[PDB]
Amino acid sequence: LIRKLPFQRLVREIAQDFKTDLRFQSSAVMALQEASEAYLVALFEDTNLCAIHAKRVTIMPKDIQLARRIRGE
Amino acid sequence: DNIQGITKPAIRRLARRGGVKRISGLIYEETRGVLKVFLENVIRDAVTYTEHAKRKTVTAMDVVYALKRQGRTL
Amino acid sequence: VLRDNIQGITKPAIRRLARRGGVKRISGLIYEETRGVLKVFLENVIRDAVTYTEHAKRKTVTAMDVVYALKRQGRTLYGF
Amino acid sequence: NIQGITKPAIRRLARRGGVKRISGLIYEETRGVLKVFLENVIRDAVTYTEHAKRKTVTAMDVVYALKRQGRTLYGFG
Amino acid sequence: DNIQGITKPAIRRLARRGGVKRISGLIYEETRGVLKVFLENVIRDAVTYTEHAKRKTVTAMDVVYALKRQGRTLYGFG
Amino acid sequence: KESYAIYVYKVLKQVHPDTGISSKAMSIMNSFVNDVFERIAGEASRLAHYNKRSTITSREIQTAVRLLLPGELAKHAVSEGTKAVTKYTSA
Amino acid sequence: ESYAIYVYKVLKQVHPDTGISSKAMSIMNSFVNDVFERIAGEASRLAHYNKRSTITSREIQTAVRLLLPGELAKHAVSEGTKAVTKYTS
Amino acid sequence: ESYAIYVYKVLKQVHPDTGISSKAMSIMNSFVNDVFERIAGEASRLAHYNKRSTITSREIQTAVRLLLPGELAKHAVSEGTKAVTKYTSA
Amino acid sequence: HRYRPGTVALREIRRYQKSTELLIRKLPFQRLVREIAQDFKTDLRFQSSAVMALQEASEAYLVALFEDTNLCAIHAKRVTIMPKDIQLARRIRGER
Amino acid sequence: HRYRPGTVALREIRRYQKSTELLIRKLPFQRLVREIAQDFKTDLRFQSSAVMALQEASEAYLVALFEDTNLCAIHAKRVTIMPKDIQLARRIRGE
Amino acid sequence: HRYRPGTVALREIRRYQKSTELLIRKLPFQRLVREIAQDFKTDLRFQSSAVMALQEASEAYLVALFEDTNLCAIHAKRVTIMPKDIQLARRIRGE
Amino acid sequence: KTRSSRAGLQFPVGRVHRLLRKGNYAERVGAGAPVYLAAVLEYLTAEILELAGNAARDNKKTRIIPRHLQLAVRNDEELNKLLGRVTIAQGGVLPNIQSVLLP
Amino acid sequence: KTRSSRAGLQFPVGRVHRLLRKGNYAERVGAGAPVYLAAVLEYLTAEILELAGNAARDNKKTRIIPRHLQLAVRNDEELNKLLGRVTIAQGGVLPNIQSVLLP
Amino acid sequence: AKTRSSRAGLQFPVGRVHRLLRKGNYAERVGAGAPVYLAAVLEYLTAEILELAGNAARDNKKTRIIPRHLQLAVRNDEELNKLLGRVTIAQGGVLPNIQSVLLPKKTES
DNA sequence: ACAGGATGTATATATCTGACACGTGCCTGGAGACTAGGGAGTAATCCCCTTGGCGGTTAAAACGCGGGGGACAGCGCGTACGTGCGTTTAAGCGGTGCTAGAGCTGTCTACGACCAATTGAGGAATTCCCTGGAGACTAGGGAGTAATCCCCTTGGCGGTTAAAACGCGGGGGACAGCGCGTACGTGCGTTTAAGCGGTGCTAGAGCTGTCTACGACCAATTGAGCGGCCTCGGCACCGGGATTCTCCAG
DNA sequence: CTGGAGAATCCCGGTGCCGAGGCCGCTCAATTGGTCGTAGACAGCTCTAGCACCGCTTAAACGCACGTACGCGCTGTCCCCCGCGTTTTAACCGCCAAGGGGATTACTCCCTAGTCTCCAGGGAATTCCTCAATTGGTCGTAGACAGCTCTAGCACCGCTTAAACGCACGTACGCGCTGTCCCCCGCGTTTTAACCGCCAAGGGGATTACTCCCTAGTCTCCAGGCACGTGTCAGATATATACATCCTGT
Repeated sequence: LIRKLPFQRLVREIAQDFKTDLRFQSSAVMALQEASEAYLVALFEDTNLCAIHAKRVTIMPKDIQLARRIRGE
Repeated sequence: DNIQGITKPAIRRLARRGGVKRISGLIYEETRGVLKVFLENVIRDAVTYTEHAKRKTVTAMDVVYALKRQGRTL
Repeated sequence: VLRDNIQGITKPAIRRLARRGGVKRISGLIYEETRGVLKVFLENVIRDAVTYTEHAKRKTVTAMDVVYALKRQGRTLYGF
Repeated sequence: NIQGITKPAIRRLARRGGVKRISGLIYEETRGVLKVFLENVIRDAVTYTEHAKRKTVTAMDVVYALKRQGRTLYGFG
Repeated sequence: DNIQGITKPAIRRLARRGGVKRISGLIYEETRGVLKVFLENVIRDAVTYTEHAKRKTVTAMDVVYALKRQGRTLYGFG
Repeated sequence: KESYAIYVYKVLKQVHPDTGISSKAMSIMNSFVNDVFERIAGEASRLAHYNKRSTITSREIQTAVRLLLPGELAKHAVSEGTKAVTKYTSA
Repeated sequence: ESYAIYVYKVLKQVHPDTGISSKAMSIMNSFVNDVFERIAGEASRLAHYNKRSTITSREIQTAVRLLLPGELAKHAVSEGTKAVTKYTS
Repeated sequence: ESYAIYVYKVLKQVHPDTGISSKAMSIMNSFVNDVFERIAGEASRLAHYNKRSTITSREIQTAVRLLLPGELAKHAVSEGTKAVTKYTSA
Repeated sequence: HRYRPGTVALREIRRYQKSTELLIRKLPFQRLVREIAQDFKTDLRFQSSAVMALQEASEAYLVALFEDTNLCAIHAKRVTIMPKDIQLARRIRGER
Repeated sequence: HRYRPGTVALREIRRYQKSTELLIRKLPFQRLVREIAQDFKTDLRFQSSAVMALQEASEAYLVALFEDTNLCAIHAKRVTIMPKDIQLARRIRGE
Repeated sequence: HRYRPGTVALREIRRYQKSTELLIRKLPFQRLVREIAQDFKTDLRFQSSAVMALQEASEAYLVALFEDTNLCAIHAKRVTIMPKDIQLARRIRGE
Repeated sequence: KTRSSRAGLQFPVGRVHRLLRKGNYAERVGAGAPVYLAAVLEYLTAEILELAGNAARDNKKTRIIPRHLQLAVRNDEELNKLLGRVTIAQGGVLPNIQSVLLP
Repeated sequence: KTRSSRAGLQFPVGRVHRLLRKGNYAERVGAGAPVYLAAVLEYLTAEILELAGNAARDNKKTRIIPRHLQLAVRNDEELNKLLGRVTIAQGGVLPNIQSVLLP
Repeated sequence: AKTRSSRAGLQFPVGRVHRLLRKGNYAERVGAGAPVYLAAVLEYLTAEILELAGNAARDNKKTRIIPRHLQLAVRNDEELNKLLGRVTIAQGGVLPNIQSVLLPKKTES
């Protein structure tokens, strides 16, 4: 659902903090992508609940960070 | 730089898949923040599994071991 | 034992719990809700503690059985 | 007669077979199964004795009957 | 590999001809293991006859001699 | 080359003169006849050897049939065998 | 006649200090005669299947591969071939 | 079976005048038992994942780098390395 | 005179946050846990330390729940806690 | 409209006991036979009638084993067959 | 003193599985053998070793049967062997 | 003239004698052995073909089919006793369902 | 002399070796494993006791009590991340109320 | 003269085996190698039996092989057990074995 | 519990195709006759084993009783298995094509059988000696079964004090309604980069073989840690006074 | 907004009690030393897979404009929560008794080990006899080895069609728990038959010898069986209609 190459580049740019000339299996990046999208969808569900609780349909960052706090992130 | 590779329509799709009706313009940056730390918390552990193998390639097994650890701490 | 000792978790005590929880005022429907969530919290821990007592084939639930029940529930209690 | 195969003997055979507990109907069932086994073996041992134009049944006729029945006995030639 | 080509439906058909009404889901692998053990016991014997014939082709008669040696005789194949 | 088919067919046209038989069923009957032949001849061989005598006679065949066949199927098989031998030798 | 003196000579090879009861020796006679009947009857059956008139060592070899379990077979065939190649030496 | 004497021996050097209550001592016993068993758990998981029969310092070091947060890890692996190299040099 | 409503609430919060005692009466809770357990094993027995451990875990759980529900109430721009806040906190915690 | 659980089972028991077809697909079974033979001899050939003879003996064996398994299931008061029933039946059959 | 039910049964199992002697009395069995033979041919004699070969084969068959019926009892989740266990064992053997 | 007609048999006494002598069953074969054996083979053939023709007629077929040979052998308990360890290619099974499984 | 004093540790290396043996964590335990693990346990013990003793002194008490352990663990953000799922018996709560409730 | 057994290196009698192959009417002809091969196989199987039976005797602290020890040998070696699956050793007993369901013991951990 | 509707199977008819049945020709096998040898049969005698009886003693079986444990029935709950539907996949059928291996024929040589003679091995019998196992007795250990004792917690009781329970008034909070401005969505056009395919290269992953070092196991000895007891200090509680915070009135 | 009053809290000092800390002795675990076997490390090889680069296409993203919807702020009203006072009830503490469990101990029975003695039986030796095994020669057939031809096996492709796979949902069956009653086990006592053991007699099997009949081998001739081709008939397949059974609703 995210584009494949931009996410792969982001995974390279994060990983190069922890090790250098690190290599990735083609399916390791895909496992990261699908775990990330599943995590974000579940977070947007908790956000939409927090928005609805404020009598409000538009989600706002205070809703994301409430959901994250209540989840204990 | 590259976190802007996670584009506004892609986040909008992820939110509409989550059932969100309307999204304020501040959410995209906030989403990029929470995604960025999530990847950091997973990839870092994956790289400690690879280093323990003395490997130079991160495998899908290392990713799923990292994910099952993060999910256990999550 | 009496049928309804959940009413022994009294409204003032729930109010004190809410004070340590940092709550300035509470609607009167909170007390029954809290007795609900307390009952459903307790009974699953009691079940796991009994499971450990029966695995050890013992007459008594010990504090270690409670601690293991909580630990497997994902909440760790230090001091017992 | 078949009552010569007493309850204690069948108990001992069941103990040798590893049976811990025995219902009281097992004894008649075992006497029936034994009698059917013996009939099936003795009929062949006597057929071998008749063919030999002989009238003592030998251990070798028993071994041949058992071999035919598909269960081979070692120790009697 | 090809043992998976003995599908769940075919084992259900075989069990139904056997008069079986309900079939636990663990039976299929148990059945495949039982069939693989049976076939290899017969084919080992059948190919022993082909090697004794110094043939390259397993014939139906080698199979029949293997089965009857296994104690179970098949009528219909000469 | 070697088949009993015409004799099984003669018996069929004797016991059920209107019925036919498929070639798969005929090959089953041929396998049956060869199996029973091999059983009887093998038992008569073993029985002749057991008595340390060189020859298979009608008596070995009779006793082999009495061992192999059950019950009244044996009683009829031996009555047909002995009837056939009597009609043969009296000829 | 019986195999008892040969069973005894192989016992003295395998366990020189051990003895054997006459009732165990008769079981060993029954065992040898049974295994002989099995092998020879399969060699004859197999010779007949191939329209051969002769029991050769090859028929015995395939008879023991049919009759003996695979690990017993593997050693039995090597003892057989070692004996034949010594005999024909 | 208690760590209490060791918790005292650490206390008397980190705060030489301070004491500790037995209700806090049993909390310290609980803490060190929990951290011991979770470090050993992750070392076991790492050994199994790498198909290794043996748990060594190389396993515990990475179990510490997994379980502990970054600067607690950085100090922990330093104390561990120093203690091991002292033990092997002695 | 009257203290203004909510000031004595803040005072009560301050004293129950600065103090570590158990807030539920012990004997009513012991009766509760014996009632709950008697449904699972008729003649069961407890160590007193087991009842104490259950109380400590229960109170810690309820306190942290009330914290998350106060967060939910504050998020809706109101100060009274209402059951829909407990229901939201627990649903977001996934602990239904 | 749905038939009750077991109504269609009894119907197809009656069907497959009335017929005489082979029930395993022929090409899957043939490929299995060749895969098993490959472990015994390389470049081996089969007569088609050797594959059919193997399939006939295999299916008659499996049907008979399922009958003994069903007797075992009935003995334990069950109606579902379970792997322990096949294992018992094959134990008592001495195999 | 009294041992509890099953303690002596297990001591008996260990006793009889350790030993090898024949467990039926000899004369009762010899009379049974003679009565069974009297229906096939009158005034048969028997070698004593023929009666022993019959006794050995009969006891080996009964023991091997009881092992299977014990397995069938255990499969029915009970420790008492029942006639229906003998009947199942014999049916699965195909006797 | 031929020995089968002398014995009154359809089955070939001469071929049975040949197969006995080329079979290594024994070093000699008596003259009554192939007659007795052919008469037993003929009896058992007629017994099976009779039961198979009954089964065929009950199924309204005019021809014996392996299904009918299986129905014949398995319904007669003495043929089933003789042929217990035998399977008939393209024969089925006897219809039977346990009363515990029936409704 | 004990392996602890060889390694320079107060915590018992020998006991940690036993407890690694008896936990079946793996079938073999290397000699350096209990020295590394005992040194990490001593480190984390000294760190938490430092924080708890400071909290006790700030309370003007000579003696550490569960309250001071809770205050130490929750005021250090990093021990707080290590001990996030942990409840401390009679530890109480870290004093906090937000300015939305205050007047 | 030298016996064919000693020419082949065998203890079992190659001449007797050859005679029995002819006398038993197994085929019209018996090639010269069939007796040697069959004698070698029978000797091997006999040595395997008597090795295992001698071990069973020694473990019982007995000096003499008896039918019990042959039964223990055959039934403990699964290859001999499946060769001798349809065979009974007269005056042999059974392997001591009891199903765990029959035993009273528990773990109670 | 009963009635009606739907689904599946069986029966009937027609047509087409494949298999069975019959006839003919040729080759092989069986039948008939004669000769020779041995195997089978019969008769007689002798020896051994089986059958029957008698007597006594001991062990096993039978017979009865009490209690415990297992088998059987009943009930409830949860998950797995069955039935239905849609979509996808592979089997089956038909046709082509090629090659390997099966099957047959002919020729030649070696192997096996048969015969005769000779020699050795094995079997049988007898005697003697030694060893192994069995039987009995004695002692110890281990398991099975039951009781004792000791300690911990529930239960009961009394009384006092604190907490909660209840009622009321006021004030603050919650909820609703309304208005307006901004921001999110939507539409369109243009641009850009993702996606896909292909090509080339290397370095990391995986695996296999070998050898040494490390760790486990076993045994012995010593020191440390735990358990129990004692003493002193620290903290908590109580009482009083002062200070600080909050509320109302000018 | 400011000042004063009242309530609450904090601080200081003294006293008491319990826990913390230290000391001593003993036991168990830690350490030390040796041995052994395997795991891991090291080395080398192979080859997949990851990384890099290029080009093209098109979908997606981006930018801007437009317009309305939603968020937020304001205002008003009503409801319900709080705080305080008084009353009521239960928590808490101390004390005492009994049961329940847990562990320990005792007692009895059975099994195993050691020792001693006796029996048998097995093994070894020797001698004699008979039959089988070996050796050598001859002769005939079977099998091997080669050549040749044809069939069947294997591969490929194209297609349709029905079967298989995936998923959804609901109910039934399996599994577990509980209670009760009957039957089997353990044991004691009494009775009966089995087993040891010997003696006697007769029958049946074995062995030997002789004779006759039966089967095998060989040769020749004739008929039957097998193979192939053709014609006919029954079975199979398809479609339609009726009947039976099961499922669902009242």
